Amino acid sequence: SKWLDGFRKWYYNAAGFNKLGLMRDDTLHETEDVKEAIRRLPEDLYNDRMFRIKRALDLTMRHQILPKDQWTKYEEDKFYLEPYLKEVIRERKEREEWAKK
Amino acid sequence: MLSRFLGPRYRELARNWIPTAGMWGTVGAVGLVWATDWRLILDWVPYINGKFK
Amino acid sequence: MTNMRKTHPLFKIINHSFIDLPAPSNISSWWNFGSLLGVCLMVQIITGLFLAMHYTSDTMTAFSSVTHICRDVNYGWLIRYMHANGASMFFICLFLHVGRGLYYGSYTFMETWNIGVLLLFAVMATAFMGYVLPWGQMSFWGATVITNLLSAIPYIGTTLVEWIWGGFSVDKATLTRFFAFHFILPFIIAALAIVHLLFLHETGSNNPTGLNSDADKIPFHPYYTIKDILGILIMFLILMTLVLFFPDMLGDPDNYMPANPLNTPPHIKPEWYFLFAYAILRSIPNKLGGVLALILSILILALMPFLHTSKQRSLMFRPITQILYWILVANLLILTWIGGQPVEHPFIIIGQLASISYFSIILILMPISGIIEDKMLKLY
Amino acid sequence: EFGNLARIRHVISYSLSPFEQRAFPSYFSKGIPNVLRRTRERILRVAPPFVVVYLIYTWGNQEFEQSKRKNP
Amino acid sequence: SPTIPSRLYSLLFRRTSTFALTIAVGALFFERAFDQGADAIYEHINEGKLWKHIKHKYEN
Amino acid sequence: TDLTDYLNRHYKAPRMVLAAAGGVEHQQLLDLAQKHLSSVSRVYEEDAVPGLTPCRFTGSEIRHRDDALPLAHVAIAVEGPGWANPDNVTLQVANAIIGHYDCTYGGGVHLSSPLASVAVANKLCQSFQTFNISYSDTGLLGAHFVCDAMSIDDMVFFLQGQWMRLCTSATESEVTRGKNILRNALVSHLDGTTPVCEDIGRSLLTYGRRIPLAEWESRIQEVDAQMLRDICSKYFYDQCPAVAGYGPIEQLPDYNRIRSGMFWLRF
Ligand SMILES: CCCCCCCCCCCCCCCCCC(=O)OC[C@H](COP(=O)(O)OCCN)OC(=O)CCCCCCCCCCCCCCCCC
Ligand code: HEM
Ligand code: HEM
Repeated sequence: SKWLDGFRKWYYNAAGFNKLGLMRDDTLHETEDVKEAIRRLPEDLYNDRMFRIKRALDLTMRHQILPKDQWTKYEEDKFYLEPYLKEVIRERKEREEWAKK
Repeated sequence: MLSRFLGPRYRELARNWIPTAGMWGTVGAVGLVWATDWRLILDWVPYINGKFK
Repeated sequence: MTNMRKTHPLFKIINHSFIDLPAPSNISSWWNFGSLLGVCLMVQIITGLFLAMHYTSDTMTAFSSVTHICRDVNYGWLIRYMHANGASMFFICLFLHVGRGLYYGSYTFMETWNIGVLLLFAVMATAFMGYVLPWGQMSFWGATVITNLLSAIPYIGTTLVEWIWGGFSVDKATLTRFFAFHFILPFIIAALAIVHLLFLHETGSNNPTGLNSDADKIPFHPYYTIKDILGILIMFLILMTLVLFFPDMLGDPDNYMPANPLNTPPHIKPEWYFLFAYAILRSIPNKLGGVLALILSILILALMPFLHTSKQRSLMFRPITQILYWILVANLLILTWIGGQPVEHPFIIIGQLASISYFSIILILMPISGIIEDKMLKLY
Repeated sequence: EFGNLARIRHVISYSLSPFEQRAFPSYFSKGIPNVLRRTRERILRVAPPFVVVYLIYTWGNQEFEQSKRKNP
Repeated sequence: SPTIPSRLYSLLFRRTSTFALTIAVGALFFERAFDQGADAIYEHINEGKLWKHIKHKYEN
Repeated sequence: TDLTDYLNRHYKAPRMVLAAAGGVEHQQLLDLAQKHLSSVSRVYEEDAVPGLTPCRFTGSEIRHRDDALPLAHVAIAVEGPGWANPDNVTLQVANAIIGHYDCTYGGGVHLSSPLASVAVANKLCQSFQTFNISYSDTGLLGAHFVCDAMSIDDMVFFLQGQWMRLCTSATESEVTRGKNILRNALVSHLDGTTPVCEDIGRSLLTYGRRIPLAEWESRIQEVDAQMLRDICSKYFYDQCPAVAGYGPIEQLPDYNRIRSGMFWLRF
């Protein structure tokens, strides 16, 4: 119910990347599937991701965080890499099941 | 130094580099005297010679 | 004209490695530690060279040669206690370096990780034989204990141990070959560390966030050069206050007696960087099983790349696995404390629970926690 | 391999000379709150394992000194 | 009339060779003065315990 | 209203020069200027003094990373002495030693400037050019080069070396060559009524007088190698520069390497 959503929001605040201005989809460790998902991104989302990662590195260098108004909220955390990543995993699974037969 | 350094530009370059080379030789001399702790130079100083070093 | 730094065939390697190497801007002080290890390594070699200039590997004249180094050689006490305390500080930097690699997900560099595990085995063997070398009571009896548990191996253990010994017990053949092996092993460690740095530089280094650091990268010079000089000077501070103020807080008093095969000490233990391994060994009531558990403890440290079941590399944004990690670190501290204790109540049950929790946290609970946060962040 | 590590568009960085700026600009006044901020972020993940194993160490030492007593 | 770091830089620190020369000169002055001060402090901690404090009742 | 305020504050007779060049007699020009430009409202209406405070030079760097641009432009400059400093003339000779280069130059390897020769030998830069922009008591003295990304750091190194060469090893041959280049450029620039009129207006606004060309010849003539390396060590050696970059400027280094390039450990 709503308790699980509130507890997920508490864990999202406890994770800490939102205090660096990051999103969830920026925190993915880039494997080959994630690399192809980034390669399929539009240029504006790619530039936004590069600036967000650069700002997070600049903040982690100084051991500081953004002010609390500039934290990434749980509501507008748009999941932008999920459809590209889903099609990449689907195509890789298609190649896998072809090669297994 | 066969023939191509026999020129006035190279002599004035060497004359420009005399004080830097002399200062670096002075640096090497003072560093050698301090590091090997030579008695024959450090006996004619006002302050270091109190330790005999 | 040309650029002599980038075009000289020898200076190109130093330029690519320590001058114009692209490095992450946001790496913390833990990234100093491995460089400190290399510095500590050569420090050991330098001190060891001078300790090789007055030591005689012979059971009649080993302890007397060590006392001659301590008393008659000019500042020989300083170089000897620098060698011993720098071995201890080398293991301090080793555990902090490996803990950095475990926490920040640096074990995804698989070839670098396995090469490092090989370096870890080599430095542990080097320190064990070096501790045997001064031929005190604890040196002789620790060598006896380690070779007996090596002799616990079925059907090849006895032959292997009498071939390692060069005889039917620990004698001067063992002492001389341990001197030769303890001499030669750090150069193998140095070449292996060159391979370690080669694999890292062809794969790049990692930031504490675990993200792609190619957006913000800086040259190694002059940032991390001066940062490593500061780390080297702090490491020298701790090493010098250990060698000049408390020379024997980590040492063993029973090592200051001459070696006697007739007299056994009331308590036999190795040094503090072997104590958690000894406590893991002492818990299992099977000597073959105990040696199996020791080797597989270091091998599941090597096997840690294959247990990564999370989409996030570092533990910066993974607090449950952070909690499990600090339980693991505290469990390692507990095993270190138990390893210096005798087999009395209540140390057996505490050591058994500690080893069980150590293997369970490394093998079972960490991928389970990774899957739990993967579900909990709607990742899958 | 500078110049081909990544591709970044529309990012402007401003930096000062080290000789035009202070080495320790408001050192304690903005160093102490950041230290307690990092402390507040990390002690609830770091400290209770060490508290628990200090308790185990004290209990084990107490049981070892009690187990060597005379009675009974 | 500038500050003493200004003329110190303009006469001592502007050229690298005289920079190293003053590093060496200050190094030998510093080693002499620092050994003097350190033996003075270590002497001041330990009255009546060192050998140089008691080598008159026995030297003769 | 703000434009009217700007006109009332800035369009005044003590900040205005009427310059003429060519077939103009001074008497007819003076009569027409007295007939037409007699009333300019030179009174300070607001009774507030407009001054010119000195500007603070800042050693800093700005970098605009944008990797889609085909070429990178980098400008590195230090603080200039000003309009009224005579040492500017010496600095002009220094720029004439460094010179400039473009990819469409017909010379090739045998250019006199070592930077242009090494740039065409190693195929480093698309172009470079030196500049000495001057303002009241201040200015920008430096270089600007456009090149591809893969050459940038190398070009910077060579440029810095040239600057340090002028601080340390300026010989009389390139000093004479720079003097001749400055003579030819500074005389042949004033060819036509428009650059002569521009020189008259800018000279009366900046120096307070029109400097005669023989005075420029006498000021160029006194420049030898010793005072040229003295002025170069004054203005280039161990200074904190300002760097501006635009384009694929990833291999353009940090400020610390460029700051370390302004001095030689061997000197
Ligand atoms: C509340 C503050 C009161 C005091 C005010 C003063 C300020 C203090 C700091 C305030 C911090 C405010 C919150 C910001 C920090 C981030 C959140 C946080 O740390 O929360 C506390 C944490 C909650 O857990 P979290 O990791 O967030 O998520 C888990 C999923 N529910 O909780 C924890 O991590 C708790 C961990 C408990 C671990 C207990 C372990 C027990 C067993 C140990 C065995 C070890 C030894 C085994 C040996 C075996 C052999 C003998
Ligand atoms: C090739 C380089 C090395 C040489 C030549 C060398 C040589 C020696 C010698 C001669 C001794 C006996 C002297 C004595 O302890 O009284 C010794 C002891 C020792 N060495 Fe090394 N060593 C080297 C490298 C290392 C390294 C890399 C380590 C591990 C960090 C190490 C750890 C030890 C230890 C723990 C001891 C025992 C110190 C003690 O008496 O308590 N050595 N070494
Ligand atoms: C024997 C002494 C060792 C030396 C001299 C050594 C040397 C180094 C050096 C110089 C670095 C690069 C600097 C850094 O990032 O820390 C490094 C990184 C690394 N080492 Fe080691 N190392 C040693 C032991 C080990 C061991 C035992 C492991 C395996 C657990 C290991 C695994 C790694 C990894 C994974 C990295 C990359 C971490 C990163 O850059 O993010 N090293 N080491």
